[PDB]
Amino acid sequence: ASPFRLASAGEISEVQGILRTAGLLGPEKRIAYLGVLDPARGAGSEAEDRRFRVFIHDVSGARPQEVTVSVTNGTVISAVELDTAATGELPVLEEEFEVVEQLLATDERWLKALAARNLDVSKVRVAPLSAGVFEYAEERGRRILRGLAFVQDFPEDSAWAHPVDGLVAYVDVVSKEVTRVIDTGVFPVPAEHGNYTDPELTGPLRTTQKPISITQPEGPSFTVTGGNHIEWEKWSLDVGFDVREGVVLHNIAFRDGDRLRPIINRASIAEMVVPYGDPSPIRSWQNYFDTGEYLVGQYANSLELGCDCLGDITYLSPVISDAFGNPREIRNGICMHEEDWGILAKHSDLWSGINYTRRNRRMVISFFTTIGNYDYGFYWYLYLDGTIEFEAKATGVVFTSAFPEGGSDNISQLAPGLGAPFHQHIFSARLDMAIDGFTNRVEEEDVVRQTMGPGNERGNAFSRKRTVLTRESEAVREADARTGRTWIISNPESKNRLNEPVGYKLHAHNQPTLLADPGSSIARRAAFATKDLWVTRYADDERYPTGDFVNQHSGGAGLPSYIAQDRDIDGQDIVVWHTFGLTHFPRVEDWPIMPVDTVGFKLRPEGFFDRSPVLDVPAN
Amino acid sequence: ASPFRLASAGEISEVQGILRTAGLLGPEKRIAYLGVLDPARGAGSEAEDRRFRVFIHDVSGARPQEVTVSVTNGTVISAVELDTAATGELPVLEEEFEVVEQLLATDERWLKALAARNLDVSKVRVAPLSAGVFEYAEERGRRILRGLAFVQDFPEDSAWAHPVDGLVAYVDVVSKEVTRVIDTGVFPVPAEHGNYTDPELTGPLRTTQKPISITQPEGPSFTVTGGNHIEWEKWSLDVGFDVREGVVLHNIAFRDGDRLRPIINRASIAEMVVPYGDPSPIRSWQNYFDTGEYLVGQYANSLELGCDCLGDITYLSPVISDAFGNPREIRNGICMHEEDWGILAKHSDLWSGINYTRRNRRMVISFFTTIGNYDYGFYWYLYLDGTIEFEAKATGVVFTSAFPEGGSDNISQLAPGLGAPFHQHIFSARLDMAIDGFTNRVEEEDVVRQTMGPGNERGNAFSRKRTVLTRESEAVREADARTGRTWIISNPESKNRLNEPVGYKLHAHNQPTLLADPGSSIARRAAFATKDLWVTRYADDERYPTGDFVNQHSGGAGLPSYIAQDRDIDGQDIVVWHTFGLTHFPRVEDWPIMPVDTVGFKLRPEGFFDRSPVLDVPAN
Ligand SMILES: O=CCc1ccccc1
Ligand SMILES: O=CCc1ccccc1
Ligand SMILES: [Cu+2]
Ligand SMILES: [Cu+2]
Ligand code: NA
Ligand code: NA
Ligand code: NA
Ligand code: NA
Repeated sequence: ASPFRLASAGEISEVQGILRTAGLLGPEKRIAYLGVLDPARGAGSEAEDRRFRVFIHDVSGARPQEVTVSVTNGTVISAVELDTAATGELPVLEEEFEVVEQLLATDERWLKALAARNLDVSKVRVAPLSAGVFEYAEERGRRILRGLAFVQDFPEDSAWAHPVDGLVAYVDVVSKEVTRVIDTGVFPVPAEHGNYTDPELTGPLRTTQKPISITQPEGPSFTVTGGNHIEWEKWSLDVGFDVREGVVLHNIAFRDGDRLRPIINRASIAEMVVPYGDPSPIRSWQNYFDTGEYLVGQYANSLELGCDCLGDITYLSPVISDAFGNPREIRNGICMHEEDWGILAKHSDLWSGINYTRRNRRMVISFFTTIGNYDYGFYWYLYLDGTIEFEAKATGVVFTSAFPEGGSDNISQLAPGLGAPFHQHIFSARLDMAIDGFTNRVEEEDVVRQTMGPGNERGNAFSRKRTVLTRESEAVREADARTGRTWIISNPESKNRLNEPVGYKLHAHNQPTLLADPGSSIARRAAFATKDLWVTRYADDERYPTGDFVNQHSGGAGLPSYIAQDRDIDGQDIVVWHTFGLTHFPRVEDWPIMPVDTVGFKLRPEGFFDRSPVLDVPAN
Repeated sequence: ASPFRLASAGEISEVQGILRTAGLLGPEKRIAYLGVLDPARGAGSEAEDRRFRVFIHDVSGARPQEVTVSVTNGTVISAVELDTAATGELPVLEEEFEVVEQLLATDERWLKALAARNLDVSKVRVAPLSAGVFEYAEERGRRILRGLAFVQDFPEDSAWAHPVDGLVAYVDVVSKEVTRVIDTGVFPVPAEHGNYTDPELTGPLRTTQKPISITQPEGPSFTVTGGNHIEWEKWSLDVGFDVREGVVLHNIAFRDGDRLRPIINRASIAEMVVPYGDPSPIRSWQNYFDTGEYLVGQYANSLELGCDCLGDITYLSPVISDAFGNPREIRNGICMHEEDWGILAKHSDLWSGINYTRRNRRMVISFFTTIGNYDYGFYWYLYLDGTIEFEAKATGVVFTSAFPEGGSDNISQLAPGLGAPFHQHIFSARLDMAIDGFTNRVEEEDVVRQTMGPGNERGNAFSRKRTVLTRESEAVREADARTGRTWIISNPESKNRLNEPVGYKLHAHNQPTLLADPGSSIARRAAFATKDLWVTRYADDERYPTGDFVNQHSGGAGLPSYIAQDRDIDGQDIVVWHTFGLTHFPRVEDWPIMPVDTVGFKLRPEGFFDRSPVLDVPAN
């Protein structure tokens, strides 16, 4: 009955039938994106209308289309032809991954470059990399991928250990033309293998690890109803799944006595970008938006009990569309479980004689995605004390190059002749806030140092200041770790028992933002990544910080266009966009497969409750 | 046999006998500190000599003494009389906690102040707070404590809910004189109770939490030999305990193939300070050094299985001295266990078809201490991949005041009439480094942004720079989150297979350092806390960042005095001192007992290994 339920196989099959009957899904068509639309604001009309948004690619060169369909009524709501030179290309199709390698294998320039290196074409894998927008006028309005080559010595070899540097090609995947092959010189192909399951490399496996057994003999503390509605330790929320964003959290609320109090209306990772800092023309164009260009949800892993998720696990298996509109289940794509989280509160009092200890726990909602060499785990955490936390776990295989003789200021050496270019991993969290309702505002809070003098004669005082962000043009903010800068989202019309507005405080990790020159192509296309915090006024069509069509879009779409409207955000329906990321100088220990590194953010209640919300937790 | 073994009851009883026979432990004497000395550098002589350092207080006014004794030989090595006006007072004695309240209860000025407030003297608890050094010339060379009052309505009442503001007293605990009583005006005593075990405040306890069972059916993966030597998943270390510092880690090393490779010679939290930012004369002197003034190890809790430590726990029960030289066991004062820590590494490869997942785990060594209203957990973590992490968990009850009518820039309101002054919690980690041996150096690493132009035509390049710290005068460093600043400790004489110096990278949380005016008394006494990182040349007697006698010391001791020697630290035996802390603006949710908040730091290998060190972890 819930409008926030996961898409079903039957819904997707109906979408397929509707599109087919409307003449929109002929043999030349491919679905590049399909997802359910959220209910519009003011859905208190009980009018169930399940709508789906579809991007339809055409492999014959005809214009792609954006289509909205109602599965409830069986109708096409709207269908628009896209001019991709203007608004951007559609996301990369899984079936195009192989097309780049296949087209290059018959190109005489490519074969000549491989022949000079004595590389057998049958052993050469080509990574299908997004193109961006640079100096090549012939690419405007064409669907381009760029290819970088890696050697596989045998079918189970890790090709990443064998980059073919000095060589890059550009391909038009619709007309099936290789537009350019650039060969800047012969680099030795690094010869050491990177096969992390080869006993020669691992040595004998440890026999010293004894099992850790995590069980719940009475089952878990959370309940799941209607497929995707979670209730856990006063929390309530709906777990959604979208092929672009992955796991999406809806209607996060906390039951405080008799009242269900909303906190966040929608939480998602709405974009991520990996920019490379190597100035070599072989890679200086390389910036991939895993979310906006490739769609991280379609590459979600099936998670194995005992390996990926340990404990008493409840799974969800989301359904997505394939390129022809058939429903495809991602079996066990989402893990949900609770975890012990150490001490919650503790005090032994010298005067009352009372000794008190309580344990903490968290609810975990997670999925793992794989796009080429990189793998990421996305983790949402809910804690007993009202804290909400997100954490990204980055692992997989670092993207490699040759390591030049005489060194490099922009590449680290991992193995003889093997390099790893510097890069960043930058995420955008989109938090459609609803602190006790939709009337919200953001304050920036800084520590204030005070000078010794009158009223502060011993020079010990310090304070803080809060600055209300009142319009979008002043709501683009940067971090300041040295002044302890945080941001508070509050509801000025909802007060705690001390007559102060209820609020939540956002704690950032204060990692560096986008390092590229502000005049660069990537700074224009990933403008969101140049600042730590953006606040916009909610609007139905403002979904992604980069715009709807990221692939080969020339720049400026998304957040910089939204905030130009300079809307009132002081006590309004607002959305917080938080940029956070890792800056990766690869280390030898990252090779041949990288141990997890993490980054994230958290929100803690700030006068939201009238006292500690975990006084009613029992003593274990 | 190990020189790093925990002190035994028999050793402490021998110390007592030696001191007694030497005439040093008469009825007027109290042991204020007793601890075992670490072996001197170059202990490869196998000459076992267990030495103990003792601070001896005299309750009759005679000069205190510092004494070093050899329990192996049964001799006093040295005994020095202390001039406390010059070098500082001895740490606070547990038995002085009650003396402040008892002395005030017979002082006519104190009784007059309580009578005006209609407070029964039998219900008034007095916190025994360290005095610091301010404007009062009569305090120099006297042992002073300052008292702040709290009402207990009944024996099990939380007195912290009932601060008596506007009133402070100073007491000489040796001459037993109340030197000053300051009454700045009547504030209402806040009336709401803060009894977090009262059903009226908690409401009915949750019945929704189902058990989480963590067991190890084959026992834990670590071994303990010689009482305190740990081996776990290639890690080796000794767990020490000192009454001032608490848990101390010695000889941290990692078995890399056939070689035991040292990493850290000694790791400890060598000081912590809690400065208050309230300019009221009632509290503007308030700064307590829990480690240096009160000794956090003597207040370690006995940790309960299933409540404080969950899982298959191995306990240590350290032995300390009481004030008369009798050994006292802290039963179950240290928890040790391993914990699952999620995914270690994961990759599903599109070209090789290999799907690979490994799980992480960490070894946990922890203790919990309670000093008055505050409780802290100290956690050391060792991870499979070579990471070392420290985390402090702060909980307990916030220190309270009245909340003034008309508000405050330096106090937050927690309940009607009840305030909580702003403050910080700042720690100093002392890391006596031994990266592959004692020839170490520190580099500061900053991200380097590059301008678009020749050699960087697309404006994407970024780099990093490393600055070697060569002498102590240039080794006082501050954080810079915006440039991704970290510090690398390396061994220039020990190289990995790529011919690069092996190293470890220190990752700070980049929280604000000491906020007080640089001209203040606390900035002089806690100078370590004004900067994020200090590097000194190792010396036997340079143990604490604040000096040996912190209580009522006038300032400048410790790190600022050490670095004035301007010693060579480029490829030498060096010690890293890292300042890190929390800045606490108390929130309503911190009351009446505070949920845990955390802060810490970590060190990750940086080309220490020749590849990932966890390739030999099995597949679970
Ligand atoms: O993460 C997207 C870039 C990519 C895609 C496929 C193979 C290698 C790299
Ligand atoms: O943490 C040391 C300060 C303190 C000591 C005893 C009671 C309250 C506060
Ligand atoms: Cu990376
Ligand atoms: Cu605090
Ligand atoms: Na355009
Ligand atoms: Na909103
Ligand atoms: Na002095
Ligand atoms: Na050292």
